[PDB]
Amino acid sequence: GVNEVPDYHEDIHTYLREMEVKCKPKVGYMKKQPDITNSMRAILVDWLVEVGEEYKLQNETLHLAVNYIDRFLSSMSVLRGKLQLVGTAAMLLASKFEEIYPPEVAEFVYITDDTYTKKQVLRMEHLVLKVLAFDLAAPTINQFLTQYFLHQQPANCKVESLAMFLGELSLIDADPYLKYLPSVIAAAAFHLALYTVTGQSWPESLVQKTGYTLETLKPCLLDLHQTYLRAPQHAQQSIREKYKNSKYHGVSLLNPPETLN
Amino acid sequence: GPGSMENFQKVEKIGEGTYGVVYKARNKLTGEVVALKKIRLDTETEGVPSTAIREISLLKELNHPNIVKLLDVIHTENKLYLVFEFLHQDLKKFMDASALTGIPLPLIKSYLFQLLQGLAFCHSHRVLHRDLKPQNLLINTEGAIKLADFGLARAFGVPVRTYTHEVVTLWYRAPEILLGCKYYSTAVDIWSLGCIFAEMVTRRALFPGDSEIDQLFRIFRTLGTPDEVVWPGVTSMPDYKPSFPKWARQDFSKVVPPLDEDGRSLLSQMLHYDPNKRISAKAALAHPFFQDVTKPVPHLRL
Ligand SMILES: CC(=O)Nc1ccc(Br)cc1
Ligand SMILES: CC(=O)Nc1ccc(Br)cc1
Ligand SMILES: CC(=O)Nc1ccc(Br)cc1
Repeated sequence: GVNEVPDYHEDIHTYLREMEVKCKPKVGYMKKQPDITNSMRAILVDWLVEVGEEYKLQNETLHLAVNYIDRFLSSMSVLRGKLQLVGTAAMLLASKFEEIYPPEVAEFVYITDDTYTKKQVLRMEHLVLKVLAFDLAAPTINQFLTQYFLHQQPANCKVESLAMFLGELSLIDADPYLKYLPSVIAAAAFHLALYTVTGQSWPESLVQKTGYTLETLKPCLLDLHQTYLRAPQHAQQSIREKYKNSKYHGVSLLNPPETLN
Repeated sequence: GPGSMENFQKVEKIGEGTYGVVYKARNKLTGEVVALKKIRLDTETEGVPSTAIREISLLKELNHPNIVKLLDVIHTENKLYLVFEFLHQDLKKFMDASALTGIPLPLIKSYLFQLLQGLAFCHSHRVLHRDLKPQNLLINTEGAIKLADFGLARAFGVPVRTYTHEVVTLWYRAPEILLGCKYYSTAVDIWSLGCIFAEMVTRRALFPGDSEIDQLFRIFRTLGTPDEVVWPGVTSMPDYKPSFPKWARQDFSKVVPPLDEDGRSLLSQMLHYDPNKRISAKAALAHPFFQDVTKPVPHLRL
């Protein structure tokens, strides 16, 4: 059980719940962004999903990166021509923090198709560090999902992978997922995965851990359910493509439920 | 980032490292004595080093009397200065130069108890230290000891996933790492502390191996070669080999002879093979060995 830190999991959960609030982006930042839109971000995140796949980075890394991006765009106004540079620097920081073997700076320069220089990536990397004040150990959707998974009886890989996928889909669209905390989307994701695969619901035991019920998850779950329903039609497709892979049990090929009941 | 280098006066060099030099400095406005770690960015063709990113980010979050305080981070030209709470010595230098005839049981007990407090705070905030050793434990003039050097540190998730293998200075490295375990956890830090506990008693390293296999065997020769009974899984582990010599477990009272029954009990639980049975820092705080510690808790620092 030590891999599941029995002596510290509650402490850790409590602490992540407080830091998700601290590390939260501004809900309505994109309105105050003069030259960029929810759609441009979606394109950006979708691409980072691909970079993630191109260099076999952790899903955690993707999640951190997006947190860094949204927190940056929450206080820094950015021209469309520079949005990808922010994305690149973010992915570089998330890689250095989370990855055993981060890609070299020059690989980041390479995937931006030489839009930018090594110097630009490096200077941006610092700017982001400055804007975030090195505040990089951010709770992610994934950090909550993995703890919620410990409550499955029994464990189910299709459930795990499907919840991860739904979690990822949420990264794509700031409207409406910026309004929800990681811990809540994770919950929505877990319940929807669970229900799709097994027909079961959000367990009592996670009601005890989290304080959340289907009541409190309902808004988020309604959105996540729409997103899941429409995922084949969304302009951004890299997450669906990724989750056809056997590594994730091909869960993007499962059929969403027509109702949550 | 309230500070600038204009307000500091360098006093002397106190240390060196992979990414730079540490100085003892003085805040000319407040009087505060600090340790400045300079990280050079000019030389770096890979921008800010991953070591520094973790050290800074994880230390921001860890406010605890037994963890060395990061006061500030100054980002200048191609240079990064970490400003730290200053502590005059490390535990290794203390053991070497002043504990000639020994460290008094009161002080060992006090130090071990503070280390467990700080480590428990680390684990409680999902940080593994992953390089606990006496060189990385700082002592002040007031009796406080504090975990330091978070350059090898890592924010973990629950459950943990595969992290960097071959972490921890060898002498302090837990068996599960030496056996190429897929996963490791808070238990590796405990193992380190247990090595350290023994070392504070004897003032010599418990397992001074000169390779990963010599290290493994020195451990096996001391606690016996583990089998499925003492450690379920051990024989399935990636670098476990059936041909490993099978050493009898020597009586634990022979491992650290001067150690009392309470001491031996605690130590044995810190050095359990199976990381699942190894005591946590949190559980360890309530061990009888600490019944008679009264050294008052160090203050937080701001
Ligand atoms: C979509 C558009 O108008 N322009 C654009 C430019 C860069 C990114 Br990254 C995303 C979008
Ligand atoms: C060893 C010593 O003199 N003092 C000290 C204090 C803090 C750090 Br970080 C490194 C060294
Ligand atoms: C690995 C190495 O250097 N030496 C060694 C010695 C004995 C065994 Br059994 C396995 C390895």
